[PDB]
Amino acid sequence: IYAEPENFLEIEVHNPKTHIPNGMDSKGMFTDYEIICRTNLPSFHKRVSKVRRRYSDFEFFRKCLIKEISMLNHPKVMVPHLPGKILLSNRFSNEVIEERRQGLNTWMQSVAGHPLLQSGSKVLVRFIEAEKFV
Repeated sequence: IYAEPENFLEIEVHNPKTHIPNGMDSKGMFTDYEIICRTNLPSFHKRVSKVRRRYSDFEFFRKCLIKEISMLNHPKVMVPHLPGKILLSNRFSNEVIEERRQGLNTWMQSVAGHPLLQSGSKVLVRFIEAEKFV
């Protein structure tokens, strides 16, 4: 049992999976991604967290993050926009899920790697740790 003297946070978005909600027909068909994170920062409640999130979850999370940022008196810090909305069709194709995944991975590492967010953002911890975000 050795604790890393330095604070750290490693995060990745991968392992995409497409689901059939009622298991019978395409109604509500959707793709979610797994966010895996390892950290020792005082804001977090466990070392390793593994959760799954939908793109709209990320979209919802971004609104929350941006608003929280404003309430913590940091009117000059900015959150990069997410990869982007996509047309229903190709939306479930391989190449599309892959590019969006890479986009989400990059976006997440950038957001979670920000000093101010790591120490003061409650929303960031919740997005990374809760079973369901909503």
